[PDB]
Amino acid sequence: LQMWGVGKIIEIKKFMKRRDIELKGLQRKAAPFMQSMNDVRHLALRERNDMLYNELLS
Amino acid sequence: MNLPWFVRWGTDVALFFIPAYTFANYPTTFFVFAAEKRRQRRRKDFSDVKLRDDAAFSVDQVKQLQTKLHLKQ
Amino acid sequence: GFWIAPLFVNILSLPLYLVMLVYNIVCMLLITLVIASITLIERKVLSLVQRRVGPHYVGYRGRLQYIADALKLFIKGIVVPEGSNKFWFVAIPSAAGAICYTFWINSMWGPSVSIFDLEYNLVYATILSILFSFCIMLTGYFSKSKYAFMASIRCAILMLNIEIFLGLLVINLIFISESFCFSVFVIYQEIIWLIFIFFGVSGLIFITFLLETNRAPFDLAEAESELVTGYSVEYGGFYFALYYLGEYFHLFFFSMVISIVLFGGWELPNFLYLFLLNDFNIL
Amino acid sequence: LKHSATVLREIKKDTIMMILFIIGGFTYCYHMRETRFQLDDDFNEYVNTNKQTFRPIPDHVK
Amino acid sequence: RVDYIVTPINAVVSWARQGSFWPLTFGLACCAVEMMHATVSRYDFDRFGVIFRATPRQADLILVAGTLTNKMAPGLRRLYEQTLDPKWVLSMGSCANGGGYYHYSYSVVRGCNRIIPVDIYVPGCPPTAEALMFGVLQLQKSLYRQINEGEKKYNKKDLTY
Amino acid sequence: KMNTKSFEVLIHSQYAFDVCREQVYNFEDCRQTDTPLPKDPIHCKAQAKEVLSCYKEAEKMDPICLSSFNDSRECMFKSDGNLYNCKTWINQYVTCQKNPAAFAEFLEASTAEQLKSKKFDFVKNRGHSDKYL
Amino acid sequence: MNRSIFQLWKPESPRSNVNSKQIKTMNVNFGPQHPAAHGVLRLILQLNGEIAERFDPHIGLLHR
Amino acid sequence: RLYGRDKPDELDFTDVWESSYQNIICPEYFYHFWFCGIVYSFEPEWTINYPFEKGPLSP
Amino acid sequence: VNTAYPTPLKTILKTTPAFVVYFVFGLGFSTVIYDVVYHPKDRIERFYFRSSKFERLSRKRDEKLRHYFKPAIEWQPWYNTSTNNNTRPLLRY
Amino acid sequence: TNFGSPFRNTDSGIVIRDPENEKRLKLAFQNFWKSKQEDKEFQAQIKTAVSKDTVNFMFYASPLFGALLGKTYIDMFCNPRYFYFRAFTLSMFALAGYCVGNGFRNRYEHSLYTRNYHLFPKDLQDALVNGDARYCISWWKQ
Amino acid sequence: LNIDGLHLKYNHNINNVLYYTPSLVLFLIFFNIDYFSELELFLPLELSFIDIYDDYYEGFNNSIMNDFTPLTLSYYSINSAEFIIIGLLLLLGSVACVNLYK
Amino acid sequence: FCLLFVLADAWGREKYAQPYKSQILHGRQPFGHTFVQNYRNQATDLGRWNHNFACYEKQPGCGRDFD
Amino acid sequence: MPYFVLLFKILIFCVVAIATRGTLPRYRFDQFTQLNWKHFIYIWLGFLVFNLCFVTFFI
Amino acid sequence: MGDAVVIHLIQNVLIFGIIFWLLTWGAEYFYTVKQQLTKKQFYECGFKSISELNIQINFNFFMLAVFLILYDVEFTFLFPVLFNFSMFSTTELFLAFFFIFLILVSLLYDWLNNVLSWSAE
Ligand SMILES: CCCCCCCCCCCCCCCCCC(=O)OC[C@H](COP(=O)([O-])OCC(O)COP(=O)([O-])OC[C@@H](COC(=O)CCCCCCCCCCCCCCCCC)OC(=O)CCCCCCCCCCCCCCCCC)OC(=O)CCCCCCCCCCCCCCCCC
Ligand SMILES: CCCCCCCCCCCCCCCCCC(=O)OC[C@H](COP(=O)([O-])OCC(O)COP(=O)([O-])OC[C@@H](COC(=O)CCCCCCCCCCCCCCCCC)OC(=O)CCCCCCCCCCCCCCCCC)OC(=O)CCCCCCCCCCCCCCCCC
Ligand SMILES: CCCCCCCCCCCCCCCCCC(=O)OC[C@H](COP(=O)([O-])OCC(O)COP(=O)([O-])OC[C@@H](COC(=O)CCCCCCCCCCCCCCCCC)OC(=O)CCCCCCCCCCCCCCCCC)OC(=O)CCCCCCCCCCCCCCCCC
Ligand SMILES: CCCCCCCCCCCCCCCCCC(=O)OC[C@H](COP(=O)([O-])OCC[N+](C)(C)C)OC(=O)CCCCCCCCCCCCCCCCC
Ligand SMILES: CCCCCCCCCCCCCCCCCC(=O)OC[C@H](COP(=O)([O-])OCC[N+](C)(C)C)OC(=O)CCCCCCCCCCCCCCCCC
Ligand SMILES: CCCCCCCCCCCCCCCCCC(=O)OC[C@H](COP(=O)([O-])OCC[N+](C)(C)C)OC(=O)CCCCCCCCCCCCCCCCC
Ligand SMILES: CCCCCCCCCCCCCCCCCC(=O)OC[C@H](COP(=O)([O-])OCC[N+](C)(C)C)OC(=O)CCCCCCCCCCCCCCCCC
Ligand SMILES: CCCCCCCCCCCCCCCC(=O)OC[C@H](COP(=O)(O)O)OC(=O)CCCCCCCCCCCCCCC
Ligand code: SF4
Repeated sequence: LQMWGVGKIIEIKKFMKRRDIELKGLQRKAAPFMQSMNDVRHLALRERNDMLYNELLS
Repeated sequence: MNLPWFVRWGTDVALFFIPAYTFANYPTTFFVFAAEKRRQRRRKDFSDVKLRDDAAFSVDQVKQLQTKLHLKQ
Repeated sequence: GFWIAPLFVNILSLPLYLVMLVYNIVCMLLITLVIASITLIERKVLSLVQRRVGPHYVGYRGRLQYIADALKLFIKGIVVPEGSNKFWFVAIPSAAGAICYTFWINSMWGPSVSIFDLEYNLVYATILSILFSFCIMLTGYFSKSKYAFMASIRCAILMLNIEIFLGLLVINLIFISESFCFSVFVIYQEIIWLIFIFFGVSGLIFITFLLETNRAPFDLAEAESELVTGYSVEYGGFYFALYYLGEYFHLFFFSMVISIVLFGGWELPNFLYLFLLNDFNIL
Repeated sequence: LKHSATVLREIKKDTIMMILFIIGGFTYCYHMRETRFQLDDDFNEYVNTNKQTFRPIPDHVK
Repeated sequence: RVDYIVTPINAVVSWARQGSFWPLTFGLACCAVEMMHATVSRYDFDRFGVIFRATPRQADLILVAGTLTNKMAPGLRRLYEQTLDPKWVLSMGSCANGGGYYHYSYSVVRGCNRIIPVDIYVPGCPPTAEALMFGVLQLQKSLYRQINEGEKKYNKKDLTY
Repeated sequence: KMNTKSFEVLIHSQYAFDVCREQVYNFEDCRQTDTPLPKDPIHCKAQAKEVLSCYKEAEKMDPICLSSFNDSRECMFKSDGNLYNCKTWINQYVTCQKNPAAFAEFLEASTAEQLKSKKFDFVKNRGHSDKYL
Repeated sequence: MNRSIFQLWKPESPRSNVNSKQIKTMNVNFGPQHPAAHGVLRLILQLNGEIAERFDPHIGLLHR
Repeated sequence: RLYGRDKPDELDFTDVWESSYQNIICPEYFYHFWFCGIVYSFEPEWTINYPFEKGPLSP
Repeated sequence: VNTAYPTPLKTILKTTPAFVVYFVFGLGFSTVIYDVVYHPKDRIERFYFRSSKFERLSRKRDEKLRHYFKPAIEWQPWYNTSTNNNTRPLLRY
Repeated sequence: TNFGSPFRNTDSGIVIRDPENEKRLKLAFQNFWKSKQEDKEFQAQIKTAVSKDTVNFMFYASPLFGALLGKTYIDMFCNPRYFYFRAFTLSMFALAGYCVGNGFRNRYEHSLYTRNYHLFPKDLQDALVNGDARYCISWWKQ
Repeated sequence: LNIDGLHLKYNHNINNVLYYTPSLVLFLIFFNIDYFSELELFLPLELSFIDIYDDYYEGFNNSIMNDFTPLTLSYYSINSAEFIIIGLLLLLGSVACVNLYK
Repeated sequence: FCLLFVLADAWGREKYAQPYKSQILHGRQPFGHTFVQNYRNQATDLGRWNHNFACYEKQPGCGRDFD
Repeated sequence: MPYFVLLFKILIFCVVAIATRGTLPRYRFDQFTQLNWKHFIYIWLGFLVFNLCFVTFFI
Repeated sequence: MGDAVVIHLIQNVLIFGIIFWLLTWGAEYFYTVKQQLTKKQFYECGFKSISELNIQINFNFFMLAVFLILYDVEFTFLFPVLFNFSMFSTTELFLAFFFIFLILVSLLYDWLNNVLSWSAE
């Protein structure tokens, strides 16, 4: 029973991993756009900080 | 006129189970209608969304198709 | 209104804290009622085992026995021994009651149906159990009864054993779930309950359950024959009611823990139709 | 604890059946692992059906 | 007036303390066995909500069940004084009541009422299990009624003063 | 940057990934690095802007897609962002977006059960061996 | 299994601190009002680690 | 072993199996739990309702 | 025709009302917890740690944008309170 | 079912019971197989983990082997005087054999519809992956 | 040991005034190892922006689900030598404890 | 005995395909592990690192994209 | 809802605990401690090792 | 582990205990406590306790606590490998088995020396 139950749990884990492959694929499809938005916001904040630093230190 | 003991015991079991089962299935008692209304409000509209210019079907045509098919009931 | 609104920013939030307090009070009252019903169930089950009616006249057919005993425990007067430390004698049961009524936070009633989003449920359970054992030991020490002090030492020994026993059980369990959260066990137990893997150590699981619940054969701290009453030999009224409530709270919540981690939790026993079931459905 | 002939025969048959049961269980576990391998192969084929494009790393990475 | 609230709360308190009536696990002589017989299934005590507690601190009733000796009288007095209030005392058996078979002895106290205030007496030697059950139930009824035995007088408005 | 919420952005991206593929490839190539540590966004700003403009263009949908988009939104709300559990509804939305003309016949060939309100409650219906990942 | 005699017994030597009661033993009044005791036994028990060492029973609580 | 503290000259694997069954799989919590809790609870209660019924007496 | 219950079942049924009361109280407690955690979110939100890294990022992106990005990008020297009762850093140091 | 369909999380979120849709999807795939039955080139490239003959033999043999094992077990350890427990254990062994055989058959079906996924048209692939048969209207006569 | 709680009758004032107060004063005056760490509220929180940055590519490439990853990478991959040393140390310590008991 | 059995089975699993060989003998660890383990490892010599897919060039199926 | 079945199981286990308390005797602290630290710790560790070996075999 | 909700719940639990405090105080109205000689003295089964506050016990099982201190840490060291056993490799597997074997050998040595049982002193 111990051996068979461990085998069954490994089967469940591997099925979960099989579905995780497709979930990762969907996440990859969605990744570039969110990354672009995050980068644009990050660069906007960096530009504001650069302007402030230049004005204060010049 | 008499009834079987198991029939009476099943009656008692049903008396316990039907109310408990219903209460468990509907934890938000009497607010299920409010939940439905909130879901309807969350559902977006054509004005809320932005549509393509070269739409195959216009908004009126889509509404008529949905009415004909009885999409939501 | 423009110049008056700032004055009420912090004043309009107090009702929210009051609502939070009210909800917590309701939850605590409901769990107290559950534990009272558990005590009545215990008396009735022991009555069945011993072939006796049990509580039958406190309320029609003994429906309000737990209410009666709780009210009586409230009513009973209390006196602190002169030789005992007045501050600690009352401080210890207060802390024990606070810890016992904090127990219920570490409970799950669904995939994510928990009052708080706690991840280390097992860590919380271990810490709370250690705190309650601390309270029991301090109770025995500050009540200078020799029997109470021996009960506290027995509680210490029980805690020492529980450490390793429950730690090893948790180590074996986390090896599958890979988390301390109760939810992660049920997803694996959907097909087969985790008790099947541990069927060989089912006796040890039963031992762990009884030892953590402080039930026989592990009722050493409260042994009523070896010791007069145990750690509560000099406590009466609601001071002793608090210890009883804490013991029953621990019993109920560790029963829940065992059910979730080894018996599928909220999953029906689908293993009874395993042979007839199909593992996939492809159209 | 002397044993009679019938009890000894029962004990011997119990031991033999236990050995056979253990061997059969191990064989079935081996078969179950092989089945898991087959399922993994099938699902890999299904997933890779449409994921056939490999993009080389840009030359500027180095 | 407070009576409006006190009287219903008095009734609730009496009901609760009647329903939960825990005696002390203390037996001295053959009367102990009769107490055990009442506790056991044939005449279940639990039906009437009486459960025995080992420590006096958690006891409501003092069952003086058995003979009391001069060598033990101080112990009985100490136990009675250490039992948390409110409490009642039930003497069981001839020996506990008035010295019983050993009233003419040099060691036995001629009655537990000399050392303790006895609320109720249950005659017998030994009292039957049903006799002890009757005594306990009568004590419970008297206990329930003790809260308000019509002491305070009613004024023209029927409110006690 | 979009004035759009996260889950709706994911739903839209599941379709936009096929319309702005060249922009996505350009952005990916620009951000490629020899180590897992991310590259400075200042170098990829231009590709990111191009990708976002194409995403703005793609976010538009035909009105016939509104029901599919709403049910996908409801699914992604009841499930806390689990794309796999709601891929069927997202897949329907992608199908409606691609060649919306055929979605009329798609809806016409609908059963009585499918022509019903879609309510999601994952606590009541966990599913089969859901790892939530 | 190895020997444990030295761990199992502790004798007392004349005027020796190590071979002596280095602890204040627990002198408990087992009974008379004790659930285990039948009710009229006043046993003075000398416990040392919850192990009985010395018994002084008083049984006159039921002399009649 | 029945007659005294001594042990048999030649121990057999039957003792090994018995000890393994007793220790690895503690049968108390199952054997006794079933036999008492589940079975003895099926007997009618022996209680006599004193207020409304009286126990047997003799002249 | 005495169609009475079997003796074992009749004996067992004595303790049933206690089970019914326990179920009433337990359902009350569970429903109260469910409603308390359901009303604020309008759903039973999955635990944050029961989610993938990408899912966590997508879930918390909107909260980060509404709470930190907008104040950061609309910051002015005179917006900060002089009492130093400002919002704490997202990663407190 | 233990795992449900491998393509999607079955009964996740909303539970859908559409026997009409299931029948339409089954009919569509049956028509597809029938239409491409004659194509020898297509039949050549069909692959499966376990042969159809092997899975059929296992399906029809596992319950028999289980019943034989149960018969041996009852003969060796069960008292012939009684019959209730002997029948119960024999049926349990037969059900275990049937479980093994049914698992063989179901895994063959899983392999058939997974390894050959690339051979289906786009509409049939979508219909298989999703629970809806609306992707393959043409195949089920509409 | 020390069940009653009675402790040595000790007066800390003498040593406090003779050695400890002045030595502590000197140590506090001349002791600061923190080089340039800055308190919160040193600058407005609106100037800090990195915490908002998110790496979605790394997020979808990351499969970890527990916070024990650094601990395992340390005890079982990198610092496994010290892990084994700790194990041997605990074994030898158990032996030493047994010998001290004897 | 269990250790010996599993080790023997692991060494016998070489018959199976590469992905199904024993993980005792073959390593399958996250990208964070593998990068640091094989960064400048000439013994393995995996090659350049795919940033957006978190794998080396020579690892099987490193960059797997749709369509 | 899941808590319905969970409450059923909790009640079952509470009844099991109550029945066990009514059936079984009480251990000694020294006896149980010796049993634990001499037998049950080894049993737990051996079971853990067996689980590790089986997981390695299946993975 | 939680958030500030846990501290607020601790405060709420204290407020809840105030309710039981109020009930206990109100119960004072339904009984009177007389002053008696032995009413507020230590209970020793119906007789005066000879000793109070000199209640020293014998800690002759201290080796069990000594070994618990070590074995708690030994078990704690195993958590990361158990959590991430899906990432196990040859080195990690060898180290885990090595550590478990060390624990077993320490337990075996303790059993051999017979320090897991009560002693005379
Ligand atoms: C302004 C709003 C207005 C709204 C509309 C108006 C109001 C509508 C309210 C409707 C509900 C009110 C309550 C109805 C109770 C009916 C009781 C009855 O039938 O009388 C007989 C019954 C006789 O009991 P008894 O005299 O003690 O038994 C005699 C002997 O013991 C001999 O025993 P026996 O042979 O008689 O067998 C006993 C048992 C035999 O039956 C069974 O055995 C089956 C039940 C036990 C299952 C056990 C499962 C676990 C198994 C464990 C293992 C096996 C067991 C053995 C183990 C040990 C083995 C050794 O049979 C029963 O008693 C069944 C009665 C079930 C009543 C509970 C129904 C609700 C429960 C779920 C919660 C509902 C929440 C509200 C939902 C609202 C929406 C619908 O009357 C009672 O005394 C009640 C006993 C049960 C406790 C009920 C406590 C209720 C407390 C108040 C709740 C208020 C909140 C909910 C309502 C809120 C408003 C909606
Ligand atoms: C006499 C002279 C006159 C005196 C007058 C005194 C003053 C009167 C009031 C004056 C002021 C009025 C102002 C009105 C306007 C402003 C209103 C406002 O601000 O709210 C807006 C505010 C937000 O506006 P919204 O978003 O539009 O609201 C829509 C919903 O929130 C949307 O909901 P959702 O869809 O999100 O679903 C979630 C919702 C849905 O959940 C529900 O509320 C539905 C019901 C849940 C289950 C309840 C089960 C109760 C029974 C369990 C079993 C108990 C057994 C033990 C006790 C014995 C029972 C016989 O639940 C929640 O949101 C969490 C609330 C949890 C409430 C706590 C549990 C309630 C029971 C407490 C029991 C206490 C212990 C027992 C005491 C026993 C005493 C003998 O609304 C709320 O937050 C609603 C809170 C409702 C709380 C529950 C109220 C009672 C419900 C009926 C059950 C009553 C049971 C009584 C038992 C008695 C036994 C003797
Ligand atoms: C996926 C994982 C699954 C789990 C894995 C677990 C693995 C564990 C492995 C390690 C352990 C292995 C153990 C092996 C054991 C066998 C070893 C062996 O072969 O040794 C030979 C050994 C030597 O025996 P022998 O010397 O040959 O003598 C034969 C015996 O004298 C016997 O003489 P006999 O044969 O003439 O009489 C015995 C017979 C007597 O049988 C009968 O009388 C017929 C049944 C009477 C039922 C009575 C209750 C009816 C209730 C109706 C209620 C209606 C209510 C209506 C109103 C409702 C209102 C709501 O009893 C039975 O055989 C009962 C079997 C039928 C049970 C009921 C059907 C269950 C179906 C389960 C689903 C299956 C679906 C397929 C897929 C399954 C997938 C797992 O055999 C035995 O010792 C036999 C022992 C039989 C004991 C039967 C106990 C039955 C259960 C009693 C429950 C009582 C409950 C009371 C109430 C409690 C309330 C709290
Ligand atoms: C946390 C609580 C505990 C959980 C434990 C895990 C579940 C284990 C379930 C039982 C599996 C079998 C274990 C071994 C049993 C060995 C019994 C035995 O000794 O038989 C011979 C015994 C006696 O034979 P013996 O030879 O061993 O001893 C007798 C000695 N002579 C011969 C001299 C007389 O015979 C029996 O009566 C056995 C009856 C066993 C019935 C067990 C019922 C258990 C019911 C409660 C289990 C928990 C249910 C939880 C449900 C939860 C649902 C959500
Ligand atoms: C809460 C406690 C519950 C305890 C219940 C105790 C009740 C009393 C005992 C009833 C036993 C009834 C007989 C069958 C029990 C289930 C056996 C099992 O695990 O098979 C599932 C397994 C199912 O495994 P599977 O999941 O691989 O099934 C096929 C899987 N697919 C679909 C993917 C192909 O059954 C079999 O496959 C047949 C046996 C295969 C060989 C290996 C079996 C190892 C375990 C055997 C234990 C046998 C114990 C009983 C011995 C005989 C007693 C008469
Ligand atoms: C009227 C006089 C008042 C006198 C002063 C009052 C003194 C109160 C002393 C106790 C409370 C201290 C509160 C301040 C510290 C808060 C720490 C913190 O940040 O945690 C939240 C943090 C929340 O952090 P986070 O992870 O949510 O991140 C927050 C993110 N930002 C910054 C954006 C908001 O908690 C945690 O992260 C983990 C949960 C910890 C739960 C701890 C539970 C046990 C607590 C026991 C306290 C017992 C106190 C009483 C007894 C002991 C004697 C004091
Ligand atoms: C969210 C749900 C909330 C539910 C809360 C439910 C809890 C209800 C608690 C009720 C407590 C009642 C206490 C009664 C005290 C008076 C009686 C008494 O003790 O008698 C002994 C003594 C009097 O003893 P006596 O000498 O008169 O003797 C009485 C005996 N006979 C009759 C024989 C003479 O009490 C007094 O001293 C009385 C006078 C002073 C007290 C006056 C009342 C003060 C009320 C304070 C209320 C505080 C509310 C706080 C709210 C906020 C809490 C966070
Ligand atoms: C973890 C809880 C669940 C249990 C899981 C582990 C089960 C281990 C036993 C599996 C079956 C072994 C079958 C052996 C058949 C055989 O050779 O059998 C040969 C003989 C047969 O004797 P009989 O003639 O009496 O049948 O038996 C033996 O030699 C007994 C071997 C010991 C078995 C004791 C129980 C296992 C204890 C743990 C293993 C360590 C054993 C050390 C012995 C010195
Ligand atoms: S009254 Fe009679 S029965 Fe009771 S103790 Fe005295 S002699 Fe014994």
